[PDB]
Amino acid sequence: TGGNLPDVASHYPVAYEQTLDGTVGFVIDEMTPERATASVEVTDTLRQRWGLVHGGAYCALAAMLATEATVAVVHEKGMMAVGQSNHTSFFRPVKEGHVRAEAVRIHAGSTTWFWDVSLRDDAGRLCAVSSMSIAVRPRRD
Amino acid sequence: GGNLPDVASHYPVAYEQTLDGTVGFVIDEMTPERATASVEVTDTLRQRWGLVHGGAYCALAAMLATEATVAVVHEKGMMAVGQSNHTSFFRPVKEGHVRAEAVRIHAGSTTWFWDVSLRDDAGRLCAVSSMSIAVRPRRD
Amino acid sequence: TGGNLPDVASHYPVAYEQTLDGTVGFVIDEMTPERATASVEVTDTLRQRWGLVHGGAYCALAAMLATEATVAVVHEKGMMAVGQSNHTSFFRPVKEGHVRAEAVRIHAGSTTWFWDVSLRDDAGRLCAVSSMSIAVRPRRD
Amino acid sequence: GGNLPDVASHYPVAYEQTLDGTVGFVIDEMTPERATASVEVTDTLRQRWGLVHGGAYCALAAMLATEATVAVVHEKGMMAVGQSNHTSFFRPVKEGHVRAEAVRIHAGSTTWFWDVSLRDDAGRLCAVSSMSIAVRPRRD
Ligand SMILES: CC(C)(COP(=O)(O)OP(=O)(O)OC[C@H]1O[C@@H](n2cnc3c(N)ncnc32)[C@H](O)[C@@H]1OP(=O)(O)O)[C@@H](O)C(=O)NCCC(=O)NCCSCC(=O)c1ccc(O)cc1
Ligand SMILES: CC(C)(COP(=O)(O)OP(=O)(O)OC[C@H]1O[C@@H](n2cnc3c(N)ncnc32)[C@H](O)[C@@H]1OP(=O)(O)O)[C@@H](O)C(=O)NCCC(=O)NCCSCC(=O)c1ccc(O)cc1
Ligand SMILES: CC(C)(COP(=O)(O)OP(=O)(O)OC[C@H]1O[C@@H](n2cnc3c(N)ncnc32)[C@H](O)[C@@H]1OP(=O)(O)O)[C@@H](O)C(=O)NCCC(=O)NCCSCC(=O)c1ccc(O)cc1
Ligand SMILES: CC(C)(COP(=O)(O)OP(=O)(O)OC[C@H]1O[C@@H](n2cnc3c(N)ncnc32)[C@H](O)[C@@H]1OP(=O)(O)O)[C@@H](O)C(=O)NCCC(=O)NCCSCC(=O)c1ccc(O)cc1
Repeated sequence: TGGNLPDVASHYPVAYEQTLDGTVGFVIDEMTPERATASVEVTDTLRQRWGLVHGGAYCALAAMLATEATVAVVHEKGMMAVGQSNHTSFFRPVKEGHVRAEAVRIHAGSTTWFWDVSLRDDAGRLCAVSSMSIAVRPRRD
Repeated sequence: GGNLPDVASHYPVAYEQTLDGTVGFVIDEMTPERATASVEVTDTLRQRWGLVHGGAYCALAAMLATEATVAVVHEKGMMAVGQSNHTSFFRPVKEGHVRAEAVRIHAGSTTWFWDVSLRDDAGRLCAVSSMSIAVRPRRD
Repeated sequence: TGGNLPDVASHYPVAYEQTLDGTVGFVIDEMTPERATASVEVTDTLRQRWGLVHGGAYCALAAMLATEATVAVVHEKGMMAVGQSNHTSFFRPVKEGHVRAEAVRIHAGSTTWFWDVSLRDDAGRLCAVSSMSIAVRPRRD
Repeated sequence: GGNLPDVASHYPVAYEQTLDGTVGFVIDEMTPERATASVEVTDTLRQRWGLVHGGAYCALAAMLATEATVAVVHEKGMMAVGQSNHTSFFRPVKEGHVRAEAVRIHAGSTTWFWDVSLRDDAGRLCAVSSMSIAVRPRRD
């Protein structure tokens, strides 16, 4: 699968290379039911005009990583998972190198899963944290 | 260039190469208390399941709120940056546009706070995103 | 009903005057399905040791007001409503007088309702805002 | 008096009369990077349905995070106050205790950020509450 997203269905409405994710280059490294990690190389496509990594990039990386780590478990159970809320706090700017994300599952309820995502730069500093609440619902189709 | 506020003579990254230029955000109106922006939905704004990406609502809110604060404080020697964002997703968007309206609710000496509503073509509320914006002295 | 909370059941596990709400003195003024208002007189019981209204008081008032405004609609439909998340931002301290809250319903989904609560002082200044997400689930008993 | 940090000679409100003294919060450990507190559940901490009040988790997180920051910055001429709190409720608590553990995750010059886990007697995670704490020069 492109970007290493979990391969859980035969076809997807939008190919990975055309999505926001494939455009900026998000890649999943490890993925388990309780923990997943992903990273992205910073290029201008991830920056805003003042030269820092965009606020939206940290949110998008957290959202994809936490939701897909959820999809990877629940999809075969006949469920979908979508992001329901995201709370992100920005501690230090990233200007270049990579952003690495580590998502840790802190609650798995029957309707809601909750993941804490830490976003670090190449020196290992904590630049942002992003909490994701993921809704889990029976598939429609 | 997106109609972002033109406050400086040079910018490190050109608008068309930024995340904002890549997905196509454009500012429509901008005043100190209220700003609006919009974007057409294309695959670049979607995730693999075909819905507008969670990141895209957050990106829009953050650019709009922060640049609407830049518009006011830059000429005063201040920089403005997003410090936190809280986004809640009520209804997905599949196609058409996403239209954002940011309303300034607090303007403190060190922090401004904006509420950003994000609506689809039918005018339905699809997400809200609160942005807290830190305002600090420019570093020379 | 004590504090003017919606009267939706014959008996409640804890009487109003013994609850956190009745202890600090929260009172509901208006209540509709899309809008509710409440207030509280500030006394030391609502303050922290440095003399300001406690952070917890703004959250508690928002949580009670948004959840009960939800209970008032859904209870007779056989549902319960509980607070699922709360995000509060504090703009200006309140030292005395009253805190008045106005909750406005911004989304009513089939599993989740979302209320924005503004908290003002007696001069009408906006001192805090508190977003409440309320989960709505079938009753257990 | 709750074991709060004793940083000043006089406090405007005595601990037993504060919201914190009224519901019974007590600090157990406090270091610059980590603090713990607990409270017994009584009706005063509950809402009318018999569950611990949403406000009670938020109150606990906010007092603990802020006072753990006071402990460090007060002697440096700074005051600390809660600037935002985000609390998510995973499982209700009906009786027993609520035990809070606050871990400092960022300590910036103007903002500190703490994550506070709130657990019941069985040690289950019932809520988490992130606290952002503004740190500013004391006003004389
Ligand atoms: C928000 C805040 C300024 C608060 O500061 P703090 O908690 O007191 O932390 P502190 O001030 O100790 O600084 C930590 C790092 O902040 C940076 N910083 C702090 N103050 C300043 C300043 N006055 N000038 C420049 N950098 C600063 C600096 O990198 C610092 O490290 P150091 O160089 O001092 O070692 C700091 O945490 C921070 O800079 N966070 C990152 C903000 C960020 O990166 N947000 C996302 C990007 S801007 C939002 C956005 O998406 C956008 C999009 C499009 C668009 O067109 C415009 C904006
Ligand atoms: C979260 C929730 C499911 C909760 O539902 P609710 O608050 O109870 O609202 P309700 O169920 O009344 O539904 C409102 C709308 O949600 C949709 N919805 C609700 N349940 C379902 C379901 N089981 N299946 C499909 N759609 C549903 C539906 O569109 C509905 O409108 P209608 O067609 O029923 O009129 C609904 O609010 C919602 O869908 N919010 C939008 C979720 C969203 O779009 N999040 C962001 C995108 S997914 C996160 C992400 O960024 C990501 C990125 C990359 C990647 O690879 C994976 C994910
Ligand atoms: C957080 C912040 C300091 C950020 O400031 P800002 O966004 O730049 O706004 P600005 O600085 O323009 O000031 C607005 C108001 O803030 C207050 N303020 C701001 N800076 C200061 C300062 N250095 N010293 C004293 N007051 C200040 C002041 O009242 C101001 O109005 P004015 O007198 O200047 O007209 C300001 O918004 C604020 O004070 N918010 C209220 C904080 C609050 O009330 N939080 C809850 C109480 S403390 C958290 C807690 O629950 C706790 C519980 C138990 C316990 O034992 C300890 C703590
Ligand atoms: C929000 C939610 C219902 C979502 O469920 P989820 O994330 O899918 O988790 P799941 O459904 O797996 O359930 C976990 C636990 O929640 C409880 N729960 C879930 N569904 C139900 C239900 N339909 N009925 C009763 N309890 C339920 C149950 O305790 C469960 O454990 P178990 O007994 O099933 O092992 C669950 O996370 C939860 O209950 N969180 C706690 C809610 C809470 O305690 N909020 C604060 C208090 S209510 C807000 C308030 O402050 C207020 C104040 C004054 C006032 O007058 C009114 C309200």
